[PDB]
Amino acid sequence: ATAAEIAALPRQKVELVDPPFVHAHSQVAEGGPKVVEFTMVIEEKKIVIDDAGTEVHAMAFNGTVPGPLMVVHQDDYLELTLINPETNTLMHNIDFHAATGALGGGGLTEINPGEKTILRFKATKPGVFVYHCAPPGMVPWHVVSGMNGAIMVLPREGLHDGKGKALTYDKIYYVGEQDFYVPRDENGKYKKYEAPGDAYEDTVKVMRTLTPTHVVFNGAVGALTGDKAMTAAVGEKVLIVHSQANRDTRPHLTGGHGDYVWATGKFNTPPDVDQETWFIPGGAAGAAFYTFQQPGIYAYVNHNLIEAFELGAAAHFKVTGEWNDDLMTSVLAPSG
Amino acid sequence: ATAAEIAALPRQKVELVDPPFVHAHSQVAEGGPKVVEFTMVIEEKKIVIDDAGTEVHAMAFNGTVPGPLMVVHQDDYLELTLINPETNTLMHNIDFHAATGALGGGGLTEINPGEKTILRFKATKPGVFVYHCAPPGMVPWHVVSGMNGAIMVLPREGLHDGKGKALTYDKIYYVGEQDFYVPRDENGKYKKYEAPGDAYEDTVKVMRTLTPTHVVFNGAVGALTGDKAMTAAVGEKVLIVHSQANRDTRPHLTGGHGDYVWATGKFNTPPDVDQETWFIPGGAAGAAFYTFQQPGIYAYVNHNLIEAFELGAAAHFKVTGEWNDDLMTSVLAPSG
Amino acid sequence: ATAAEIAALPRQKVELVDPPFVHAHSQVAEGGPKVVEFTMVIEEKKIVIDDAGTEVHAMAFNGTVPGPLMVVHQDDYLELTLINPETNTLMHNIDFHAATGALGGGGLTEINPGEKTILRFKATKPGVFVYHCAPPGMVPWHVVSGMNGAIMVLPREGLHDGKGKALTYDKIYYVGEQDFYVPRDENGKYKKYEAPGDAYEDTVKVMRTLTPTHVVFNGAVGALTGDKAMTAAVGEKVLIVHSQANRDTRPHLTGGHGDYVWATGKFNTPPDVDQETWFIPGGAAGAAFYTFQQPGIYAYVNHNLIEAFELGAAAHFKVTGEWNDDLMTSVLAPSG
Ligand SMILES: O=N[O-]
Ligand SMILES: O=N[O-]
Ligand SMILES: O=N[O-]
Ligand SMILES: [Cu+2]
Ligand SMILES: [Cu+2]
Ligand SMILES: [Cu+2]
Ligand SMILES: [Cu+2]
Ligand SMILES: [Cu+2]
Ligand SMILES: [Cu+2]
Repeated sequence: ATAAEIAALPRQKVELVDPPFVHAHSQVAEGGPKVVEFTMVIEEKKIVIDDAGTEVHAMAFNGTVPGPLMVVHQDDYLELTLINPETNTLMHNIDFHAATGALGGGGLTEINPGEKTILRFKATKPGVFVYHCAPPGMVPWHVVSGMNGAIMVLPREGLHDGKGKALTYDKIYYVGEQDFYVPRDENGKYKKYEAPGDAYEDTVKVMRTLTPTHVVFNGAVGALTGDKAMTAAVGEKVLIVHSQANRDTRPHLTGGHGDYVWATGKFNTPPDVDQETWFIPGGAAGAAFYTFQQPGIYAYVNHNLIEAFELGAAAHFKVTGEWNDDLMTSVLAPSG
Repeated sequence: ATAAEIAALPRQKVELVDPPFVHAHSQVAEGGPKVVEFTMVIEEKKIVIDDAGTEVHAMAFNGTVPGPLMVVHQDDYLELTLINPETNTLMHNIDFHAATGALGGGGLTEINPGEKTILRFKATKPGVFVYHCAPPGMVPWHVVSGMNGAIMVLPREGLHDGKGKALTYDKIYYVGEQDFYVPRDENGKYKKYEAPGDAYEDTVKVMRTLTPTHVVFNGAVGALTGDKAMTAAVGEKVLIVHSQANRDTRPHLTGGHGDYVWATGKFNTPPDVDQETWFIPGGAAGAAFYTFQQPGIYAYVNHNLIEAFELGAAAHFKVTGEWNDDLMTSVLAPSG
Repeated sequence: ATAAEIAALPRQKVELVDPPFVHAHSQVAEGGPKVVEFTMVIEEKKIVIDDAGTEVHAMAFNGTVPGPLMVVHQDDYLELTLINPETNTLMHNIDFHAATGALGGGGLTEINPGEKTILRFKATKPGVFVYHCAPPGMVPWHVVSGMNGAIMVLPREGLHDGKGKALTYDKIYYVGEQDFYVPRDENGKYKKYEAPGDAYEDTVKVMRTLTPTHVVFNGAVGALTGDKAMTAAVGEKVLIVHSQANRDTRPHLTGGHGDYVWATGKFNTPPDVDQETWFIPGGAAGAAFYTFQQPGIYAYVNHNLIEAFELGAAAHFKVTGEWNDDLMTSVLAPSG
């Protein structure tokens, strides 16, 4: 496409929503290629990641950890206006794994506090992809401070299984998983810092142990539980997009399965089926499609159970509906 | 199927055998759907896991680590009678990744010492699946204390390759891999405790380092070596089921390959082929099919070689038969 | 084939080249099966792996870490003459994951300093496979001292995508990833030794932490960056072979993708497509095919960014050519 052809394409401004929710979209593309516009303001902010009150100086796209999920269709152009407010103290940029060229856009979006930039790229490949900040010389520090999210490039014909059958979800959730490396004092208590830079040296030492102190979903231990638990109903089809920009994860839906899982997150790669626990390598996004068949509470975890239950990588689903005794039944309840 | 139809299905009791061996079964289903009955008694007991007398208070399904492999066919029902003797001290339950609903059966099988329960679930998805204990609030502790195993849900038509050609094995082995986190005193000596609970705090601390003190097959260093090596003969087809309920592993048959490997453990997902080293994520089981071509000793390991040779994740196969010089030959033996 | 028949096959002597380059070869087999000859001298030597002058007592095949890539075609025979100089201090051998029998050849190639051996095996399976030293009792120590490499067994008809379309690369690079475990003194300073054996005890202690002190490409931090960056031009098809003999890795081409990725490293297993970040388990090799579309610098990393940017797992590609504004463009460059 020439500049003239691209300038002639229709444009659509999209309002982002906070994870785990996803902004309104159409699974099957409506019309021809478009330039989909998004705007995100970067916020360096203090966030609490656990019930004890542990703090992290987060570097957050759109003010959240993970950054929001942007949705477009194959061959659409994603045009992101990225803003680094003067209240911030560090330079930031953005690397879209979905993009081609200049370190994913990273080489063209380096903005200092008080600057903004507009990057446009063609979403040539379908799938879910990670996006993350990556300032030369300070790459992992920004990523493990929460500066990452994901986008979904849907095929123009919507999702299909490995054999051509269409797969239409009723709802979609985006679960961003984050590994945090929080310094501790001699009492084993987590430390607090006045400014983000003050935490750098202590944090890098923890990062080098390759052992996170917290592994969480949606930015905090228990963030997707209670009134914030995800929801579904028996018979409902749910797509769960999951990303980890720096470290491996192994998603599992307790009491369920991944009926179709694009473990690599790429739609042209046939999905695995009937999965118990799938694997998403650090630096990637994956997606699982499931039709709930049983009501009740489900846990959704990173299946290194220590990471799930001790470090924080566990969410819940509340599912409404009728119990199916054919699928499962207590023949004899716990008794003497 | 209707209520009467399920109640009318034949019921069959099966005697279990301890890993790495597998109970009597047919690869191709015999007759229509059946309710296959198994019984397992939970045993809390101290076991020695290395050559230094290191102890672990194991929580063992059927008295073994891993728990035994249960085999059924797709759409059969698995009806487990689970017993928790009054001599035990903790509440236990069971979560079948192969099942649908109630946290895999966990929400319906919580039994205190002195209680038993009977759970039935329809094995709707074909493949090998992990099962493990999962008491709310203490999930990883029970799992990393050895309370996990696996089941195999064979397709009613038996196994097939990607082209639909039948794959029939001569023998099957089940290798359960267990990551242990044993506390040490300040002098580096592994600690011993009177009761399981006494070790809880110390153990969780080691678990949080995400660094196991031991990684073993069949419950101990060297359990599947020497006089306990698994066996085969040239020309024999062997299925090796491998599980890891809490942590990633990467199986490798030294001197062989995985001709067909259902790396995700699910039979409707086409098997990878000609594999050197496959990957099984924590929280899942995988299965490899190999036809032996050379006699001699083989090592079967988790290919992070430190885990295999320093931590304990190494087994052996002793294979009989004639050597094939076409496949391999020493043209010039070691000489000065 | 009989001994006589093999004896009558044509023989071709190959001259090996140091990584990341690969020796001359033809993608499509030239003629019928042949006995491809390779010779490698083992060199125990000191290598400096970081800018702090940190030393490792390398055990290097052909004098490099990783050892060089050997290329043959399916059903050719690979005949390796392995030499252990009298100047070396340890026994060494070689295990080809591509081979069948005698522990991959390890049991037939144990050579003391001053000895040599000749091993021949039939390359029956197509793909990239790891090869590494494995002396009984000291297996991981030699592997994490850099004694590993890989070989590529090309289909006789060259590479093809999942549907049969031929995939022909213009260039090929071999990236060997190495996890190193360097002991430190009380002040956190890396220790130096005057003999491989002297560091054994101290190194095993670090190895047991399963936490490498360094993770590098081609033997050292920066080995494949700056001036030693790999090169290509817009429009060129490049195959990147990557191996890790002991620990998992997750390759990512920053600003690009893996158009076709044989993540398991095996050619009869259809490749995944449109990959952002792929996964290679320790003990295996993988291969990605990509056609460059944008010029500029590309980072190629292990996407656990701490491993890439703190521990050393990062390489560069320098690509020439014209920028494509359709694929990506800076609508508004960084500005106030
Ligand atoms: O899904 N927790 O075992
Ligand atoms: O399978 N040992 O490298
Ligand atoms: O691919 N570097 O984030
Ligand atoms: Cu940033
Ligand atoms: Cu990246
Ligand atoms: Cu239990
Ligand atoms: Cu589970
Ligand atoms: Cu060696
Ligand atoms: Cu090996």
